[PDB]
Amino acid sequence: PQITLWKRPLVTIRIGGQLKEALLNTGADDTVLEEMNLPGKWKPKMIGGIGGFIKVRQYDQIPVEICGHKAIGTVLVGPTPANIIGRNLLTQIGCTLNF
Amino acid sequence: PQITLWKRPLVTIRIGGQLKEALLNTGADDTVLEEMNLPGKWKPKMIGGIGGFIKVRQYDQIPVEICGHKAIGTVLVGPTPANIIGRNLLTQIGCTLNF
Amino acid sequence: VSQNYPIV
Repeated sequence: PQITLWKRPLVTIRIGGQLKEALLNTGADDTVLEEMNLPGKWKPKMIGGIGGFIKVRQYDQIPVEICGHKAIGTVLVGPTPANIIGRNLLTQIGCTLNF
Repeated sequence: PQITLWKRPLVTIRIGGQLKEALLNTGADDTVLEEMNLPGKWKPKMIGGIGGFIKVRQYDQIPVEICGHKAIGTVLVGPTPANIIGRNLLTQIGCTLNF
Repeated sequence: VSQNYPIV
């Protein structure tokens, strides 16, 4: 599909058995999701951007489906003000920027 | 052009007569650049990021050439971790996400 | 209000 940028590029994703709304974010390599109680082991991590840094939990090899496109990789869970899909998963679904 | 996302989407832009490097950010509503001088009046504004909120200077109707494409719009200047090109200008050069 | 998500 082709998503314009008039509004935030929000899409539906499937993760940990849940369906959520997430923003395609070319400005981040990592994928960060709002607090959710995912099972499995994880490792502490700190991520930063505008406003500073926040603490998150890093989960690896997590299956994530984006608009019917399957992907699997690292997902960070923490107090982010929005579900963010980063380049790590965007490349997996063959997403590009075009102009 | 078509840009893949294995690497950061960095591009060269021209603003205020000076060349700079910026990141094409679909996850940003606005265009935010690191501290710099820009001609004209500006207004105080606050924006949000992954780590919280920051104060910036808002300059309106500013010409910006991105990868050879012309845009004229709002540009924010403040303590951003990197120069980013947001949706307000991405839409102006006809940028879209595709997969 | 404006939201911007670049991550370093």
